[PDB]
Amino acid sequence: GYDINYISKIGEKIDSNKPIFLFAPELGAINLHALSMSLQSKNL
Amino acid sequence: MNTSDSESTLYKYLKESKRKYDEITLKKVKILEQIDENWSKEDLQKLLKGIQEFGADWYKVAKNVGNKSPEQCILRFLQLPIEDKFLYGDGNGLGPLKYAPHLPFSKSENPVLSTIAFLVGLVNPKTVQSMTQRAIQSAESIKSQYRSHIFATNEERQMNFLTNELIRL
Amino acid sequence: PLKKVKILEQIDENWSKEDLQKLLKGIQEFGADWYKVAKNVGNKSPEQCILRFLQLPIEDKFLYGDGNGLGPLKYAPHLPFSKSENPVLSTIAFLVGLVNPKTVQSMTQRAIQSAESIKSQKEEISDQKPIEHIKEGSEIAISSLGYRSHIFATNEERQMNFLTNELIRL
Amino acid sequence: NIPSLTSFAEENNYQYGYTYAQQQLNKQRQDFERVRLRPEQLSNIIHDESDTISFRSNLLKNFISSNDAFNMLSLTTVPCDRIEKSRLFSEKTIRYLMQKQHEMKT
Amino acid sequence: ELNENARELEQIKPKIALQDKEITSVLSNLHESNKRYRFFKKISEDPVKALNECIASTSNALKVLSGDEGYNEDMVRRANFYKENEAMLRENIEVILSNGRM
Amino acid sequence: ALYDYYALQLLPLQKAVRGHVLQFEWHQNSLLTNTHPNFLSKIRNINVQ
Amino acid sequence: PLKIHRTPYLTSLKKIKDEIDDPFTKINTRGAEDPKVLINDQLSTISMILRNISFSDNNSRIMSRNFYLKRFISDLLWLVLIHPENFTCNRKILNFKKDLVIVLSNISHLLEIASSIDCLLILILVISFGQPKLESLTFNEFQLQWGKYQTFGVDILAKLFSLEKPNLNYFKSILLNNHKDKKLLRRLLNLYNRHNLLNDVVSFLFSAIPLQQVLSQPSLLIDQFSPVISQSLTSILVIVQKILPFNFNK
Amino acid sequence: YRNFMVNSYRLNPNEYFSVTTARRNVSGDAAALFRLHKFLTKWGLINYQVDSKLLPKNIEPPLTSQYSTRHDAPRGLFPFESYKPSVQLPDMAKLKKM
Amino acid sequence: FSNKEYISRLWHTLKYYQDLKNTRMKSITSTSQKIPSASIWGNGYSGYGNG
Repeated sequence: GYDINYISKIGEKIDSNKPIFLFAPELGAINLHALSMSLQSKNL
Repeated sequence: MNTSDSESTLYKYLKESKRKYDEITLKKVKILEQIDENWSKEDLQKLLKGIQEFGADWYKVAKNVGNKSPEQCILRFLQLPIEDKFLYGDGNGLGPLKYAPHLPFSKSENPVLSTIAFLVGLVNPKTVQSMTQRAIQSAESIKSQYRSHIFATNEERQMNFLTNELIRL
Repeated sequence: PLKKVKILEQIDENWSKEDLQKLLKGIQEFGADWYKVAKNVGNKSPEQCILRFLQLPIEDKFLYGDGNGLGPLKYAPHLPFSKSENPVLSTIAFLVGLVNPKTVQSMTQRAIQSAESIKSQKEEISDQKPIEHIKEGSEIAISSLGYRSHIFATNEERQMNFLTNELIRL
Repeated sequence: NIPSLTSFAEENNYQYGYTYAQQQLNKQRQDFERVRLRPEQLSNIIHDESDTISFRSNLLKNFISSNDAFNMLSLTTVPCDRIEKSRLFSEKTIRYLMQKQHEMKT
Repeated sequence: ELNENARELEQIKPKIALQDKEITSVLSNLHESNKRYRFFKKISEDPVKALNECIASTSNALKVLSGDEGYNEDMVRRANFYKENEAMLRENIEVILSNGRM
Repeated sequence: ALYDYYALQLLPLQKAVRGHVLQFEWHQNSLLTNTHPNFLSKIRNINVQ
Repeated sequence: PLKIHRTPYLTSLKKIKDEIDDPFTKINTRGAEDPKVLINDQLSTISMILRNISFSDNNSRIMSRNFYLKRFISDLLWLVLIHPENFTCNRKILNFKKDLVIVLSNISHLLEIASSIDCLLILILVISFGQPKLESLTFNEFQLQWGKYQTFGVDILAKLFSLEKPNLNYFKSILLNNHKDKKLLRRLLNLYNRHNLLNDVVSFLFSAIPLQQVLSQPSLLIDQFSPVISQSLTSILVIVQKILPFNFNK
Repeated sequence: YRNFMVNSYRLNPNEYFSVTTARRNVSGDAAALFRLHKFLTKWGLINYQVDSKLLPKNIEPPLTSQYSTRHDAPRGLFPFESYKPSVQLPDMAKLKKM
Repeated sequence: FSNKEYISRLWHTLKYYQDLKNTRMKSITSTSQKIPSASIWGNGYSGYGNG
């Protein structure tokens, strides 16, 4: 019932500008010890 | 919508509808029955009165209840069956309404598919499979009166054998 | 208690014994062309002939007269008390009007097969609920859709064989 | 360069703590294995067909290809006795197999 | 003779290329017809389960193309969802409360 | 029914926390390979080295 | 083991393109809707991280002397080849092979192969890139207008043959012929359908030497493919001189 | 031993709780106490805030702030929806009947 | 719930995320000019142990 070519054309931009996760310049000071201790934390 | 109102849209519209046709021709949510042994009726009452007292400050809420951690208060507030007695089903199926914000069906675009989407919940699949396989076998019994279903003529079987012969040669 | 005799004589609303005889003549003689069947009866539509051949009512409101077995069909909009459009029954009639009615008589025991088999079938479909007619008609419609899908599948297989022979010649 | 296998040993290399020949060999080691193992920061990052595959374009194409093939099924009101079968051979495949069968006796 | 055979190869090559064009164009149609044969056979085998997989993979095909995400709204609205998922909620409530976001 | 009304008073705030906690639970499902499945990481072809 | 899943590269590409272009596809069922796809998308992140880390001069020798990483490599290479039924998608199974070969291309100059089963699964993984035929050479030549992923395998085999310690001993005992893997190796060797392994490895190493392509059209192609040609010839010379010299019958 | 070390750190968190005071105050071999202290300080839990620093000041852009949420914002997640009431007069009659 | 509303919803969703990306870029350029601004996500750690 929709014109889904236009819907997908807009939804591509929506998926591109969606806040999924951090980018490379906005990660801050990556601490390897914090990552290595969080991987052994058996959380999710 | 008040039918007792003589000046609403409902009264005039329904009277005109029935006149045009003849012209041309309670279920209350008993919330305190969740009294499972870790909680109690007084605990649920103090929980509800505390959340009405203080909005979502769970430390004050668990303080008002007493003898329970705030995590149990938040969990029992999540697991309350408040709106389940106003929804449709118990747990056949809701059909396409189960996929609520995304409905890719149009009466003009797919008149048949929407009615079929509403209809597939009622029927049993075993009798449907039985009837369509009986239709297939009845069509085969009519048509009969190796891939001989496609290659039915003797001409096309000899053409296929000629193709295999020329390939091998 | 009177809904039972209401659907029992709403199936047989305005169909006499002579209209039934002309209907069965047009059904057993002509194959899958319901327009000439309706002209053989004369004063009825091909859709009405299909729904009488399936022993179904019309107007869509004598089925599911309330609105619990009908899940979402209660929540369907309509034109109230007038302008009767029948999406369920016209969908069922459109799906059964494509599938060669002799094999539809082979498909179910409920459908009318001869002029000597009207009374026993009318007796054996009695004492049924209005949801049962919806259930049986939707089963017949979905099975006819599956049969038509099987025919389209065999035609696509024939198309793939044609493309295979074109590949071999190339 | 092409330094050694002894320069790759753990004794001559640093570890988690908490001479001149070693500090000379580790110059050539880090100058050799950083021009060898460095990734390509340019194009030809496609690498194959199954990395630049697009889920959105295939999902859109399957949404169209299901919808029109279902409109081919239901809405086409041609009865089953009236669906005419397609030819299992072409107008050119029927000529080539008349030609080769004529030339098969040689 | 080498240049003669080279001229014959360069004469015979474009007729091979024009045949390869049609070979690929028939292979694409063979794959397209295979898709429709599979879609017409899985329906005809079971017309209630394929007619539930055809709907549940059409609205889900619209949710991804639109860009929306999340749980099913009509699933998480009931109370038995939070009773079968009793394990992850006691983790997440403590995680959000201890971090101070609840 | 006074405490039914208490349960009929604070129900959509409970649904608001049931939405944000579920949203954060969905945030726990962030893996960056469920998302774009092509994350091209790092390659290098055959060098003369 | 019941069946060594030796699917080639191109059939894997066709299976991927026929699974994506399916109407009832489950390739985007999300993460929170299924825990098995959550485990698979954690493992794919682990493999992408481990193939990303190994492009440094210090990490390539630290990852080489890491019993945990060698056990994880010998643990995944079993699962992706012998029982791949647990991985949900068919693109994840190709992507595990596509970064295991990359992470083994940077390590293998210092790798000491632990067990013989790992030394057989390395061979089957490297063989699984390339196209076979339908004795003679059982590998049609791989033309490099498709993808250079088979050129990574002929360097794993060129660097892992350079130790006469455990590497070449394990390769010798595999190609020519601590108490349960004797039963496992003798089960895996006759599940691979004498001396089919040797002629398969040598015929694959005669592939990725583009004789037909550089001799069809003159200096650019050999200047581009000199390292893969050099390492393939080194591997074939090692196999000829130090493995072939009696239980043969052909 | 663990409760002793954790209780003894949390009396004055600005001080590095050394291994030697833990060895001098509970009776046991130095190897196991050293291993337990290094495991404990590996996971935070002790000596986590010895030299603490102050975050100076945050010049906050809009929508990155507490109470920076609007009803007009899109609910990407938060799967509960707000639905449009359909006011049609036959649907009004249907709602009155149902 | 028709098409003309379902696309107008997507226009009143993309224009939100474009302003959100403008905020995300400005909060990156602020910290790159040595000004400690907050991001879409919270500030990660403090001076406690981790940096």
